[PDB]
Amino acid sequence: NVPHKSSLPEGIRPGTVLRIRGLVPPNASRFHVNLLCGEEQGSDAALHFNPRLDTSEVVFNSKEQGSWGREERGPGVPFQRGQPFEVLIIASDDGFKAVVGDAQYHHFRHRLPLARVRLVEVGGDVQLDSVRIF
Repeated sequence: NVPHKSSLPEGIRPGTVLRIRGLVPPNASRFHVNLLCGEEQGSDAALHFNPRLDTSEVVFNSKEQGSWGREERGPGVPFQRGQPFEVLIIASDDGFKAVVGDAQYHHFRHRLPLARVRLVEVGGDVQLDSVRIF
């Protein structure tokens, strides 16, 4: 329904956890979690995490200067229509580790420097219960 967009006054440092709890709606096609490097339209994306129910895949990518990078795909799709979910996106010096439910899902190594991130957005077909930056 209502998407999330918030600024990060301390950015994302190693040891920062983004926790997203919500529910994939019955009619979901896809939704996204972005870690962006600016407020402006078309800012670079250090992380684009994109569960796609319509095409049965979870895509990870980065975006620089308006261009999407190399797509990575996670193993299987740990999201289903109508079902609650919990995602941790955990930053370290080496990359982002996505935890879905009770299982480590995918390790997305940094393409852009982590220190560039200063916005998080969550949107698309998703009902959010809570978005927290720890």
